[PDB]
Amino acid sequence: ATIHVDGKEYEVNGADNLLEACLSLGLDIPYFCWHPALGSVGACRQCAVKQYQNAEDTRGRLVMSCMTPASDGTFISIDDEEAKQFRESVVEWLMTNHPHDCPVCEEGGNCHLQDMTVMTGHSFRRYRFTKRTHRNQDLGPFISHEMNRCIACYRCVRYYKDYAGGTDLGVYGAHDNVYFGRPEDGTLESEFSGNLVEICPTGVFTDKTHSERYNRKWDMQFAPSICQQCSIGCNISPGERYGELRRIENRYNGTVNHYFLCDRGRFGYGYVNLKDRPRQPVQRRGDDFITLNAEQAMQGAADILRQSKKVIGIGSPRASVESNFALRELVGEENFYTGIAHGEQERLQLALKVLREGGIYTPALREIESYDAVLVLGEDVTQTGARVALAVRQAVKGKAREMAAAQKVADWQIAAILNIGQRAKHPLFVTNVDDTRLDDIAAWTYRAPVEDQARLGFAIAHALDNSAPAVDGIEPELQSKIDVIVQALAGAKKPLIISGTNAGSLEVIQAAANVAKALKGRGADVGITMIARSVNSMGLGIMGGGSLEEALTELETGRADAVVVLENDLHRHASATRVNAALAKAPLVMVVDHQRTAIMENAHLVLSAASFAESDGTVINNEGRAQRFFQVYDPAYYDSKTVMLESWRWLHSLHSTLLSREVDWTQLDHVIDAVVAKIPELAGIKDAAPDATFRIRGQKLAREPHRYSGRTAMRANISVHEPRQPQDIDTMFTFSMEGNNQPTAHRSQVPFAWAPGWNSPQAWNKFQDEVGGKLRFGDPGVRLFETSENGLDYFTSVPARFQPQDGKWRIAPYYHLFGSDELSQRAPVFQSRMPQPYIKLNPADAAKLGVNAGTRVSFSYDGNTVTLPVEIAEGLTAGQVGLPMGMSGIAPVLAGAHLEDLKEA
Amino acid sequence: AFELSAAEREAIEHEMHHYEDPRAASIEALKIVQKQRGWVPDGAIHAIADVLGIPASDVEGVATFYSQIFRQPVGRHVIRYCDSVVCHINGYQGIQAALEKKLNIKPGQTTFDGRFTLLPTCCLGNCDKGPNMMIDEDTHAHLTPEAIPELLERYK
Amino acid sequence: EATEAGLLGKNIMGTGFDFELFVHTGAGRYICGEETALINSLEGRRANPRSKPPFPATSGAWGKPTCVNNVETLCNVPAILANGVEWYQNISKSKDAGTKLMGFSGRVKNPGLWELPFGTTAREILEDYAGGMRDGLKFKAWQPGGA
Ligand code: SF4
Ligand code: SF4
Ligand code: SF4
Ligand code: FES
Ligand code: FES
Ligand SMILES: [Ca+2]
Repeated sequence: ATIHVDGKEYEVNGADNLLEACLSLGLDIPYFCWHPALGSVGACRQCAVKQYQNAEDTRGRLVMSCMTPASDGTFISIDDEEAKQFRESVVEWLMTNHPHDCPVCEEGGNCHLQDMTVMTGHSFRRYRFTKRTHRNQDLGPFISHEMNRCIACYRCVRYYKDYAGGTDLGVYGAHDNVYFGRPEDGTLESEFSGNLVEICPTGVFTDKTHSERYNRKWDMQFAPSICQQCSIGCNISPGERYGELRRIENRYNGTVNHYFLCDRGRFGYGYVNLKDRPRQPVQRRGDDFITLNAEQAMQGAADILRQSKKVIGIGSPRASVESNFALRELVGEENFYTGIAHGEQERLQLALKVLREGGIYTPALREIESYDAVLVLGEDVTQTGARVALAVRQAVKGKAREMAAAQKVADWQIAAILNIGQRAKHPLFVTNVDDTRLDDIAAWTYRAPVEDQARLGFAIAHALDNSAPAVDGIEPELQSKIDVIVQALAGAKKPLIISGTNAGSLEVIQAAANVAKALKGRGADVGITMIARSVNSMGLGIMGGGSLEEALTELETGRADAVVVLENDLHRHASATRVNAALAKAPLVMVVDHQRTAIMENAHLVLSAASFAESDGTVINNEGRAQRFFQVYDPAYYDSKTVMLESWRWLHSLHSTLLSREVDWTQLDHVIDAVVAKIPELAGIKDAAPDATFRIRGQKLAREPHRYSGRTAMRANISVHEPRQPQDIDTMFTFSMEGNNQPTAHRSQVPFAWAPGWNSPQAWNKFQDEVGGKLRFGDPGVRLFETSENGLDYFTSVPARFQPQDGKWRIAPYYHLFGSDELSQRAPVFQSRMPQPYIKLNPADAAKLGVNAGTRVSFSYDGNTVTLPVEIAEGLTAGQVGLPMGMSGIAPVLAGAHLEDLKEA
Repeated sequence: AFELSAAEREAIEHEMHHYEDPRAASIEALKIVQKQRGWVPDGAIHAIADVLGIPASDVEGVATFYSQIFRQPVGRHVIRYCDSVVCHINGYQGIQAALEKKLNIKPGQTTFDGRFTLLPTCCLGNCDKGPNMMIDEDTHAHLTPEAIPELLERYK
Repeated sequence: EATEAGLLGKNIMGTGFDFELFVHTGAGRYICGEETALINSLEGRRANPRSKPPFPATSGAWGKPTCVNNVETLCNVPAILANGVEWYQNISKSKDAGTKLMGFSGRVKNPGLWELPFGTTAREILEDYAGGMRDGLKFKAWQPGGA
């Protein structure tokens, strides 16, 4: 199809919208109510152009660009007199009742209404009457509400209801006293409410975490990084100022995390600006905690490691590939232990086996939305990694999209699609120990013990293919729903199976692999996704190594007298008393970390590592793709006594001082070469981003905008002499604004989206070849995984039923989004969002114990009787007890374990 | 502490039977609650959301969208005088001044007895019969300012 | 009365056509009269209208084909199928066929509502059926349809 804009020919798509066709060509049409991921409505009338019938026409007709199809032979005009003055009138009407509080507003240079008011060229005011006001609401710890700034373009309610599936936001009121919010005052309980900050083109929904310690957009030093909070690895843009990380924004990537984050990754950045973090190397003798610089710490640590008889390195699933490899080179391969439990490592290894050896394609986050029937086995997807759950919601809405496409209505008008749909949902079958947040859209929810979910998966695989092992003891009332799932998955063109290592059982992974293989046997386009625990747990599994238990036995046995723990708390993956005894028995304990953990006490040497804001590194997604995160700022720019170096830098210099008695502050690309030369299966990590000697037309890329203010007074409170800019020799980025952030630049990684006339987060559409699609010049991160030619075998190990036993209790994980991450609980803004430490009991189990809901109970684990308040779980089963993993005192490895002495306190 | 009565719940379920969706019965459920208790309180929104299945935000949006769903406590009798054009030509300002003089209130306000609530109305649909005003499902036409205290004193 | 007398129910006059009728009293908004906003209000939503060219005739209430017709529109059609077709075209010598409930309103001698064929001049209605202006009014303006 071809169109004619201003008497100029253009070749656009015919099946898409005219507004997005014009915005894909680099043309500027103002818009408020249209979003590339939310369809098109007429809540504003901002995208008005003048359409003609044939080539020779003068009068025209004012149509909406977002509601006109971009069919073959259209003749539209954008910048004629009538459309321009009508759009000026529309911004005048929207700004007729708008508060005069732009300098005291949170948006400022991030506001879309400012850009579209300037773009339409409306400066003079002739409205002399009174304005309109509304009362504000308390939306929780993350979203500040300022309803007076609203222009009623309905984008927030459309996202929150249609896209996010939330039940909090909504439209109230009437003609002009319209309202967008909650019916009462309270916290937005959806896990995607943080996307309302950038979805709203005005300052209504703003970031409270960025409201505290606020700076403008041009004052932010940005970097492209990867969210370290769970395994989805959503591309983020952290931006800092004055030496502290201030706001994480969305970073566009049309393959993973196009437009929307989750609340955990959006608001769990508070742990990197804690004032109790290690900033300098600290060494203890007796009770004296003295402070060294980098060189003395390396010399002393190399001396003690040389005098030791055996060194062991305990890596972490939160550190980068470079840091874990640097530990793997500091210590031997024969003694290098991944800091995870044996069962969790086994689950991770079999999940990796299903990924890179199951012969079955694993989809990325964007293409989850194209599947036709989703079966989630064991995983609380909406609470562990919620972005896959949002993509599952979109995949469920794909059936309404298909029914609309059968009636030949265009795909960009979502109102007609939702009209045709009317609760027509793709089959979603979620299994969990209790209720999920996906139960409102799921075709069926299976509340059962974890072994029963595994047997359900094995029964599904057997009924889909008789070569799979059979299950004995299935009740016919459950066999009917088994048959329902079987005919739902068999008739699906693209079935999707979701599992993960957080389920706490090997057999759930086995059953999910069996179901995927049975669907692949009958010629279906089945995909599988597995939600891992941490950001780089899959990379640690690819790297491999022993478990944490083997390291502990090596510690109390006495075979190893030196331990180097890289960025691990060591209480989440093993019991606290055993780890404490093993570390106290060790003559030398080194802890390379950026968070003040519990094991840093009685640790003979502490290296102040760097977080994702202050380090460069590579992390592997749950799907297997290896993306890389860049340093945001130099920690030594302000208060230069702190060194705060990269973890791989610390370990490489320690290895160099161990070998040649001299330090070697190496480069990132040297470590990348070492990884791709030593580990053959990690050879793809030199394809995510180019080297540090990569320039677009001879210049680097700027971390900060061209209007970065206050350069000569930023450090003036401690030194009036302006220091030299920090030199970034590791990567392709410069720490000043003397770089390149042009949208038409041959690169894949963008620190921040800014275009002239587009100062909002809606400047990402200038950085893409087509808007709402993939990013221009490719996408960051390469897949690193190829589908095997042949699959695995049918896993014959089918577990038995869960029989409750007297005097013992099976522990079931719950995995809250705001409280089951080690780096998220340390954020001061999350502490009001996590629930109180609780324990769930069945009504029958509570009646047997005689305990009423809300009162304390006492249970003993590792010889420690702890008291927690109970609450009644209707969906839980008898003989089980429920716990929130990841919390303080409740390790994530406690899932699937036993419990004793549930006595009332 | 809102609690739906048995008759209200049976009426809501019976209206739910008439449609393809309980969401279609949301508006009639709000009208049933308004008829029974004079107005729709804050807990009634969650009660309708619980009996139906739709979110409470949708129920609140429906309750605050339509004009004759009162979310504030009103009097025992709602006076609804016509604000439109034909009643402006026939004269509604005289009867509005008469109502304001008799009740000593403003439109949108209620009397201190909790008896009358004065409100304007979009249109009564009885334009050919002079000025129009509706009190408690009873329309009144051919109105004059001098006939307002007589028409007001026959109500409870 | 219709569902008592065999009408409006199931197997109407032995035909086998099942049709049942409801009355949905609105909660009061002027926008609800628009057909797409009528559909949205009938579905118990906020009565915001919808966008054409997806029409109610192809996708209306709950995604099903519906049509919305006025009371007068549905009330002329029993006369068409009870009296005839050419009779309906031959009651007025104009291309707007049928009869319409015309009538003047607002400070006239006889405000009311009269059924007249199309092509009747407004001066005829005002000076004959409505009775014209009262003693002292000069008729400076009028609207064909109200407001
Ligand atoms: S609150 Fe923001 S997103 Fe919602 S309608 Fe108003 S301007 Fe649009
Ligand atoms: S939302 Fe935008 S236009 Fe409104 S006060 Fe804030 S900066 Fe100004
Ligand atoms: S889904 Fe996971 S990776 Fe993505 S923003 Fe949330 S916590 Fe971060
Ligand atoms: S962008 Fe709002 S009318 Fe098109
Ligand atoms: S103008 Fe008042 S009844 Fe219509
Ligand atoms: Ca660096």
